[PDB]
Amino acid sequence: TDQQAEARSYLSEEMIAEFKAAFDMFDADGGGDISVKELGTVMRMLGQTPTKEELDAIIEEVDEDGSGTIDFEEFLVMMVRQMKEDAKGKSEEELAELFRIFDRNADGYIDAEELAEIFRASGEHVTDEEIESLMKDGDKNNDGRIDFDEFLKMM
Ligand SMILES: [Ca+2]
Ligand SMILES: [Ca+2]
Ligand SMILES: [Ca+2]
Ligand SMILES: [Ca+2]
Ligand SMILES: [Ca+2]
Ligand SMILES: [Ca+2]
Ligand SMILES: [Ca+2]
Repeated sequence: TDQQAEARSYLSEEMIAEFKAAFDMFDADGGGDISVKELGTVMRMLGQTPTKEELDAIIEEVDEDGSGTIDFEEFLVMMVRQMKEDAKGKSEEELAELFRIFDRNADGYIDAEELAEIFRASGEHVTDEEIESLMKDGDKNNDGRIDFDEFLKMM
């Protein structure tokens, strides 16, 4: 499908070959797709405890031809979804802790001094004017402050 072709174009040949090796390990009978039986089996062998309904939910999430099983191109979609979700999570979680730390007076906002120290502590030389412009551009609602959602969006 459309979506399977996008997922593949996102991955290197090298990643795809590593995913095919894992897929071949789920596909216990070599038949070409992962069943409910097979998915639960390796999930339980990796210390997970899914319910049958959770096994069904996972399959249906990527099950584009309605077979009730996962073929390799569907597997690759499950993998790209997981990576992008990981990545997105890691970034927000890190920027949340950066905002926390450099909001040194704990008023809930980042001002131009605090913003200038984020950049210096990061090892990037920035000018005062650079900082004040980022402040301006970043201040979307024009209250003169940078709140968290403006911070996120700015970085
Ligand atoms: Ca199989
Ligand atoms: Ca459980
Ligand atoms: Ca079902
Ligand atoms: Ca259903
Ligand atoms: Ca399928
Ligand atoms: Ca502050
Ligand atoms: Ca603002």
